[PDB]
Amino acid sequence: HMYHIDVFRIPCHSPGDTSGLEDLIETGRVAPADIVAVMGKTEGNGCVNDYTREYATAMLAACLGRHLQLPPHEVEKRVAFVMSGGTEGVLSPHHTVFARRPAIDAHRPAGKRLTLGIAFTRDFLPEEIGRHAQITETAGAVKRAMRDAGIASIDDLHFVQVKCPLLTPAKIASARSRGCAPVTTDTYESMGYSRGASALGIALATEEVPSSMLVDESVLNDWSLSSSLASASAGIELEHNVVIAIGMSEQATSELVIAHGVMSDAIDAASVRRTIESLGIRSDDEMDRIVNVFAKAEASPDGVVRGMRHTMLSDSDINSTRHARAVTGAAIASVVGHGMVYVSGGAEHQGPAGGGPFAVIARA
Amino acid sequence: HMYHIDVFRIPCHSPGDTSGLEDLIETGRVAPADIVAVMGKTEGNGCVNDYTREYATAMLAACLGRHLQLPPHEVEKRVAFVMSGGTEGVLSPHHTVFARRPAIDAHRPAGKRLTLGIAFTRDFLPEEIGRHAQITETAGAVKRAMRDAGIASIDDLHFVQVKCPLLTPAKIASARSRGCAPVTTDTYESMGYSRGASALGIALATEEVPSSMLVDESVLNDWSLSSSLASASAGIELEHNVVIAIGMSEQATSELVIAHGVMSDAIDAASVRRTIESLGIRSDDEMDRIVNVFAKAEASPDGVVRGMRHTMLSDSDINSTRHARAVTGAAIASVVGHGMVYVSGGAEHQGPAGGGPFAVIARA
Amino acid sequence: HMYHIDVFRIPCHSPGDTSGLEDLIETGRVAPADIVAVMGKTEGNGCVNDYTREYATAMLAACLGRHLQLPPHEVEKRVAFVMSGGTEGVLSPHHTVFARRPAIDAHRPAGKRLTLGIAFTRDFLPEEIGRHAQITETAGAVKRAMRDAGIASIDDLHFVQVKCPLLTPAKIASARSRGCAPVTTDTYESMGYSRGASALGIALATEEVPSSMLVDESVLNDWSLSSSLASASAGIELEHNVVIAIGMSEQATSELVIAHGVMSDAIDAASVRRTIESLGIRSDDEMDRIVNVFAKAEASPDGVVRGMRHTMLSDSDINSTRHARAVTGAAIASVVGHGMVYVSGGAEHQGPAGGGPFAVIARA
Amino acid sequence: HMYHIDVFRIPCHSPGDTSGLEDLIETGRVAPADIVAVMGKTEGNGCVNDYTREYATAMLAACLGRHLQLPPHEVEKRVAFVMSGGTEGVLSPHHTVFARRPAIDAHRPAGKRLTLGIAFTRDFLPEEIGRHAQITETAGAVKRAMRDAGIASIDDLHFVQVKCPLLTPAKIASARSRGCAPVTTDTYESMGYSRGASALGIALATEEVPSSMLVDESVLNDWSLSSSLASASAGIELEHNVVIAIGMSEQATSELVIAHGVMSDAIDAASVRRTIESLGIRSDDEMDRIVNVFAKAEASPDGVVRGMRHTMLSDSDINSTRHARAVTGAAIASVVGHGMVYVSGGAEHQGPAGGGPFAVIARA
Ligand SMILES: [Mg+2]
Ligand SMILES: [Mg+2]
Ligand SMILES: [Mg+2]
Ligand SMILES: [Mg+2]
Repeated sequence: HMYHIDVFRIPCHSPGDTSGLEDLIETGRVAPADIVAVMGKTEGNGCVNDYTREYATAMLAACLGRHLQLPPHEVEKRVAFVMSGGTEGVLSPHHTVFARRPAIDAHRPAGKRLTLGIAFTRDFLPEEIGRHAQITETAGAVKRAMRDAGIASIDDLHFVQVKCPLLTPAKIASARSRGCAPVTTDTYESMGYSRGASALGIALATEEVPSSMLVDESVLNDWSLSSSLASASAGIELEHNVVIAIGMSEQATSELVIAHGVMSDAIDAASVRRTIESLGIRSDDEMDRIVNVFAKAEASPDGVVRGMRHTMLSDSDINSTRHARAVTGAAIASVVGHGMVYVSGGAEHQGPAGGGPFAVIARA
Repeated sequence: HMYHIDVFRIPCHSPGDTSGLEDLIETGRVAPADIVAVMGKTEGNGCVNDYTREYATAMLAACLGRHLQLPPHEVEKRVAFVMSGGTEGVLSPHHTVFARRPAIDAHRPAGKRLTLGIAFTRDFLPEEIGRHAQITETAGAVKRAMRDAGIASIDDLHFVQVKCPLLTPAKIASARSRGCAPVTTDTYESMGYSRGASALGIALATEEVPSSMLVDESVLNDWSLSSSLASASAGIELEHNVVIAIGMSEQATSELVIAHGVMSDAIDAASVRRTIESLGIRSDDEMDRIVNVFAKAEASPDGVVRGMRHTMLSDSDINSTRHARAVTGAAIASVVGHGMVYVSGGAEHQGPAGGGPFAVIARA
Repeated sequence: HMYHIDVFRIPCHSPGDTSGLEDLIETGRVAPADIVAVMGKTEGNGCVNDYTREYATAMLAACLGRHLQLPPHEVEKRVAFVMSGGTEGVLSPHHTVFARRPAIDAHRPAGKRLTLGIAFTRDFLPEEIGRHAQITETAGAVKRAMRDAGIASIDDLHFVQVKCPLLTPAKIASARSRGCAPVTTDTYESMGYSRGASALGIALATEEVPSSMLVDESVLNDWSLSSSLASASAGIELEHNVVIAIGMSEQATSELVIAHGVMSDAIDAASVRRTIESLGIRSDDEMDRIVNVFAKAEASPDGVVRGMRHTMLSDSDINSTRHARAVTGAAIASVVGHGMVYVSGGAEHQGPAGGGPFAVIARA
Repeated sequence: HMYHIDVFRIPCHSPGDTSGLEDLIETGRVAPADIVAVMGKTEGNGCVNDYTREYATAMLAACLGRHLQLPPHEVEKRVAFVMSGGTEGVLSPHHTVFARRPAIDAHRPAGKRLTLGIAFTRDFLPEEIGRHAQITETAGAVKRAMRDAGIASIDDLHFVQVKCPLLTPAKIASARSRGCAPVTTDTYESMGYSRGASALGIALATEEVPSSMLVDESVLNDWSLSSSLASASAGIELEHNVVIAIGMSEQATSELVIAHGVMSDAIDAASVRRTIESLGIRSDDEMDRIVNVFAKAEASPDGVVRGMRHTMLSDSDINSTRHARAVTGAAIASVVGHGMVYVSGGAEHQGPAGGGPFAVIARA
């Protein structure tokens, strides 16, 4: 488990656009067989009926499938695809492509460097979403991803991305047909339950929350339970959980590092600046050292931001995660200089209530 | 309890428009002091952040307050205001004004005529919404309204309209502060719980459902529990339930009658036609005998309509009640010839699952 | 130009679902090489940022590309793909697959039978959308499609479907870079201009409107100019026009016929019934003879439906075409018994203002 | 023209909430008769069908009408009501109340202080919206407001707020009935034309743009024409323009000052910080000296922000002004510490294209 990790941020002109990926392959900057993960922001609504996520995955998988002579559905078992919908405000649609090669023999860099690992859970029954089985299967996968990454301790883990399912009327009906009530009958609400249970699974694996407290009733109820490393995104496009663990290793030769922090609320640009500063990026001209920023955002569940009422949870036209992405995307863009950053909404049990974890990948 | 009921359908050019009501008063067609209820369709989204409902009520109450020399808030205790938001598709914003006078001392033939009565519940605590207290307080109010209407038996009851509250983040927080979790933390979902509990309250009062089955867990879970007379509408503009009971009486002298039926699903125009036909209205040129139609509509919770998948419960841009109003508004309009009809979304425990009750008021 | 046409309506569980098409191929009901057109309803918003249309096309093209050993982009030059987004209310997502074979030698059926032909225009410059070039290139394509169909006269033409482009900010900027103002700077409005110019192109080819009147200024301004056969759908997924001409021929051996009519407004179910009746379908049990219904719907541009104000053109949350599809989908569903029908919004110069053309394909 | 201006920022729990205003009156902090303007942020969609703006005005006017013994409609001729809808992201609904008294007869130091003046135009015909008449009538009103404010020169003018009308289907039909086509047939687009023409009117009055260039065709086409002081907001609730001119005067005794600047784009928090700094506010604990911030925001019409594509003008679910308010609200909140600030969307001819003017009122 000694690797060289490459990370590329590539613009997308639309959800099905693979021209940027093709360019990386054609110019020899990446080998198709080395790609281990793709984290995307796609311009659908990021909620239940967002098929831009599935479409992006389909086109990426087809693209790599051609180069590898594999069917797309096989590529999806090989590569961790995490498509986060919703690019509101200044958020600019893009992919972050992660490639993994054996570590360079020429030993060795001056400190720890970027490493990455992936894992998958089994498919979940509808009645398991938002509940114990999702928590525990996720925890297992997180540990597997950490091992796959060669991450020696929790101190060297900086970001855990999870893609998770949601409920549809068909799945709700299937659940009821077996005499099992699902966690909710509202499809939008189901996304929060899925994200939350997945995030608690991360907290379990990382020992940030003791196992004793992770009863079904705690999901979306107990705000004090969280992982400071967790980034969960729900979608209609899958029935299982996909896990990407990102961290640092002595054995890695990557020309990249990662640092993480937590935004105390949706407008906490100060925390983002502090983390960027910690990576030695201390002027606006040094911002180009950042490969990407990955952040969680949410509508504060108490209905207020720094003492002032917000409307994000009472707005029946625009769902709360859409508002939250718009806000945090803008806050982060005001720091780094543009909106081509990964911002994902719904931060249930991810960082503080009303806040969320974030990570920054930068040139070493 | 011997009345003459007048019913007027008046167009609104916007939510605050009282010009039509003023015209009825100025031309002597109605006396302000005789008005007992107003049922409106207002052109907000009909969901959580729809303030067109409150605005319409405020302007109507101010209008009548001037004529009666009362403060608006006093008028609201005197008159049952039920503002149902959401006028999608061909739905045309309007008010239906109900006026009550002592029965007229003159000959009328054999045959029952339109009667109406109103009632109010106490304010509900946030934690009571969607639960036992809402069910039982509603049941009490329904019986009071029936008595107020002079409705002798359940057979002579044709429509029970209820306006009910919903949850906001502030109310959810208040509930939690007393150690009582609310029925849901999703503000949109709370509207369904409120409507559903209120409708079961109606079912209790009318003996359509036995009291034994009305446990909290049955709300939104047990589809087989319903009232065939119930029409419930949730709103941000009130903390209590408002009840209007509409029916028929031998002692009433109204030049109007009412009949009711049930739509088996959102496109069951056939049932609406059958009820209209039962009132002696057969041809298209006899449709002008209808004063108004009042109908409940909903997205079929099994996710299908007559065997075909629908998207109304998986659409994160347009909420299910907006879709349902559009559909049933169109179905009804295709029969009666226009969209100036009362169609209200979310028919939890109101008629069949996926369907809803409706009533027709017509010239005698 | 003597054909046998097969038409299949197949449900979709999501935009990328090709399982139904595969089933038709696997059971020998259709040969991949015989498929000439697919008309789909996909569950995106049907407006500017609907990528469900492109996704559906991509997956269908990939599916057929495998069977034909062709790249998907080649399949799109061979098969006319028309994906109409927006499945509001009871509208059920589906594809209608059209296959064409040489006429059966066993001559010959008792009257004219279903025939079909296709054509494509060149790509349009952004500044050509909504204008003369789009009108005239469309007219050319319509005549080519009619010839391809073996349609002898205009009397035997029953439906002309066109898929057309729209404007994005990038296209608007490109136009301005050449010193040419586009027809509009509003991306949503551009869809109506594209549909309208395309529809007038149809009217030109069919001689329903004289060429003298088709100046640029008439597009979206002169309501009296229209085609009673035209069905136009705009989308982000293409830069050219795709044309499908559907009609009747003596030379065709298809076990199918087509009839067309016009809805005078969005709730004119009566006209739909009349056309269905003309095909010998005269009871509810005979409705299963209908393969599909294809209809245009729109928000009445005068702001009223049968004398009553509507809100479809003043609603900033839900665009007018979404409302219109919900309404007409419901009206038609109330007749045929379900919502798995092709209903497309925005009927500029298509039938009467506020109305639209429709066609019914039924078993002979 | 020698005044003392008081400015109060008061939270609103809903659009009709006047409890905060009542509190200011009851505690003697403001006299009802001294109120000259109210600028509000209301939680409707801020677009065409937002009646929260009218509702807020109605309730404020009714509140003050009671204290002044005037009918509400008379209060609206006395007080400049500017209600800007749309409070997306962290934007917190509130009113800013402006009161004017004769200059206080006491010592104050050297240095200009806050002054304010108001004006109204005549009602506009639908066909005048977005055109010459709106431009020139606005210019007249701006000069009148400046005079009313006692603003000696353009150098002492810091903010010009204008409320302006929009088009509805009824108004479009009325225009066409007189043979005058309106500037657009899209109701949403009409808001931009109204704002733009109004802003150019401000530019005319302030000599930032020469009269020669202000032809009808320049509206929304020529991005190089703008006012750096203009803040225009369109609404359904009025048919005329309302003007508030805010500036500085030697003759004013207000315990307040104002400064203005321009955001180069929607995420230009740096410019906001610079202006705040110029008022002697440097640290986070000095931010409480700011009474309010008033800012214009818009979706960059070239479709990019700092070189990266944005989706705000291609999003058919969420209109561009909603996105823009969310973004700039967040950017500003990240500086001042909360979202209870006036942010208004659609900055056509207001500051740079993609940017907008802003002003800050702070304690002297
Ligand atoms: Mg959180
Ligand atoms: Mg029901
Ligand atoms: Mg038409
Ligand atoms: Mg600007």
